[PDB]
Amino acid sequence: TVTIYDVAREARVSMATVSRVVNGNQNVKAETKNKVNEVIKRLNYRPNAKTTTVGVIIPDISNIYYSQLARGLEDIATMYKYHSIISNSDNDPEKEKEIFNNLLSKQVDGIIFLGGTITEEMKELINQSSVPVVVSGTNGKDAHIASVNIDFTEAAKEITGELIEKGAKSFALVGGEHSKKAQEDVLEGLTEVLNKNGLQLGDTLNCSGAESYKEGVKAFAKMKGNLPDAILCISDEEAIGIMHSAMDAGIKVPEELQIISFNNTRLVEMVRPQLSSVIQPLYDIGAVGMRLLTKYMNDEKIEEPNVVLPHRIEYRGTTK
Amino acid sequence: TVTIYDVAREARVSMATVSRVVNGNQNVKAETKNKVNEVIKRLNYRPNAKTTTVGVIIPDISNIYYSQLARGLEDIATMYKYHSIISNSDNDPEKEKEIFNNLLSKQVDGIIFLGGTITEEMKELINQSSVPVVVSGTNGKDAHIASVNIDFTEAAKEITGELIEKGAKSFALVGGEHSKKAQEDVLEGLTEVLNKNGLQLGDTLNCSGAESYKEGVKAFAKMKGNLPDAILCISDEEAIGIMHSAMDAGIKVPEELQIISFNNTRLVEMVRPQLSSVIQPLYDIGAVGMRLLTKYMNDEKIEEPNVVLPHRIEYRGTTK
Repeated sequence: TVTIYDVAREARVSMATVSRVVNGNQNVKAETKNKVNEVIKRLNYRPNAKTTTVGVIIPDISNIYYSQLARGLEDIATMYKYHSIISNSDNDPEKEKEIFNNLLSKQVDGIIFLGGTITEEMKELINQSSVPVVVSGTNGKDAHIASVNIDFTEAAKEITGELIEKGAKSFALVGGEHSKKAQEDVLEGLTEVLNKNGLQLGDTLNCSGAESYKEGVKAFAKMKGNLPDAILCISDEEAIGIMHSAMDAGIKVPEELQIISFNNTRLVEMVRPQLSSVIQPLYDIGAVGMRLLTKYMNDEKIEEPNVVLPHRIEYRGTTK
Repeated sequence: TVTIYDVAREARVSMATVSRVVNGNQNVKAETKNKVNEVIKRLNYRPNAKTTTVGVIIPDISNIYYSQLARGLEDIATMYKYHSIISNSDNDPEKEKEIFNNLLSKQVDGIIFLGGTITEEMKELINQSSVPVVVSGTNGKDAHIASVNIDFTEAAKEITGELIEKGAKSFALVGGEHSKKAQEDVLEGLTEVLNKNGLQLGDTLNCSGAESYKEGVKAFAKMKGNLPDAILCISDEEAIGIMHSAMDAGIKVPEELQIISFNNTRLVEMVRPQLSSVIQPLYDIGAVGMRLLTKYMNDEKIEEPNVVLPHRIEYRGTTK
C-alpha cells in the first residue's frame, strides 16, 4: 500500500510537510503544496475519511516516537472534528486500569492504546465496555482487538541478514518495558536468523522506565567489556546513547560497531553518524487507527480489523 | 531557592534520577537512592505536598521540552493521586477555546496551560469558570492568573553579556509561535544589552508550527548569506538544526558561530558539539504548578501566586 513516506520521497519533502498539506495548514508554501498534492493524487494517498472525544493511552509522553505518534493522532482527530485527551501510563498495570476507568467515567467515545501491555484484567474492562478500542504496538492479552502495526519480526529478519552479509557474528538486543511488542517481535526475527546461521546472541538488556539516551549509556557500560559486532535497539534515543558512549570510548562506528533502531523519530537525522533505522509510516499508523476507531464508533463493520502497514529500512551511517 | 538541579549536581546524578527517587520508583539503585535522599534532606528539597482530574493544555506534544514538562506534571499528579489528561492546541486560539470547553464539560477540577497565548476571549472563559487555572510559559492576557516561570529576560541579559565579552557583535534571535513568552522576554533582555553597547540586531525569525530541527535548517538557510556572530534560539532542537546546517556548510562552531538555547531538554547532551543552554528546573516548574493548583482546588489562599524559579546557564561547546 501507499504511505506518507512514499509521497514524501517522491515529492522530495518530509513526511511532516506532507502531513501539513493533508491537514490543511495554511502556512505551507503554495508551490510545495502543489508539488505534494500532485503525488498525492497520482499515488492516490487518502489517509483520512454528536460531540466526540478520543482518549489515547501511551506509556511515556516524553518518548519521542510515542509523542510524535500522539500528535499525529491529534492532528487527525481535528480533521474528524474530534476532541482528544492523552494519558501517561508507564506500562504500570494499575495506572493503566485507573486511566481506562477515568476515561470511561469521563465518557470518551473511543480509546487508543499506543505501546504497553494489555493485562488479562485489562482485557476484561475492554470486553465489558461499550467504548471501542484500537491498539498499536501493544502486547499481552490483546487478541480480537483492532490493531495497526508494521511487521517487526520481518523488519528484524531483513536487518539481521544484512548485518551478517557485512560480517557481523555477535549480536545483542536492547529494549525496555514500554515497547514490549517491538522487543519481543524483533527478538523473534533476530533469533530465527541467528539460529539459522549458528551465530551468537548476547545478553538482552531490558530497562525499566523511559527507553532513553541515558539507558543507552548504561547499556554501553554493561557491554563495554565484551562488545558484540552489532546491537539492535528499539528506541532510537537509546541507540544514540550507545553510539555516543562507544565513540567517546574510542570505538569506531560503523567499522568496529554497528547500531540499528526500529522505532524511528526525527532524532535519526539530528545526529552524526546518522542513525540506520527502520522507517515506520507514523502518520498512517495514526490514520489507520482513527479510520478503524471511527468505523466502530459509527457502528459499522470492519473488513480487516488488524492492519499491518509496510515499512522501509534506511541504512545511513551506523551500519557499514 | 533549592531546585532539582541543585540536588542532582550535588549528588552527581541527573535531575531525572532525582525525580525517580522523589516519585518512589522501586527500580532506582538502592545505593543511589541513599546518595540522593541525603542531599534531599540536607538541602531540604520538598517539591510536593474526591476523585480529581487535572487537564493540561500544551501547544505541541512532540515538542521535547513540553512533553518532558508534561510527563513531570503527570508523575507529580500521581503522587497527589490525581488523574490527568493532556490536549494539543498548536497555539490555535480556536483549538484553545474548544479544548478549554471540552475539559470543562468533562468536569476537570483544575487546568494548567504550558506555553501558548491566552487571548482576551480565553481570559473570559477562565474568569467565568469555577475551575482554577495555573499557567507557565504563556503570554497574552494572562495577568492575575497564577504562574511559574524562570526569568527569561534576566537569562538573556546574562547570556548576551557573555557573548559580547567573547567578542560577538552581530546577534540574531530565532523562535516560534508556541513559546511566545520566551521569545518576547528574551528579545527584551537581548535588545536591552545590545542597545547598551550599540551592537547590531539582525532579523528575528519566527516560524509557524513546531519549533523543530527542520525549522533550524530553514533558519540557517535564511541567514547563510549574512551570518551573525551569535544566534540565540528558544528551542534546543531548532538550535541543533542551525548547528548541524552550519557545520555541514563548513562554518566552525563555536569559533566562527556561537549558538545558545533557552528551553533545555535531554537533547542538549545527545549532540556533539554539546549545546550551551539555560537549564530550567523542569520538575520544579511542574511541582510548583501542582502545588499552586492544589491550593486553589482546596479553596486555600495563596501567598505568592506568581512564582519565578531560579535558572542556571551551562556553557558547553556551542559557545567559545
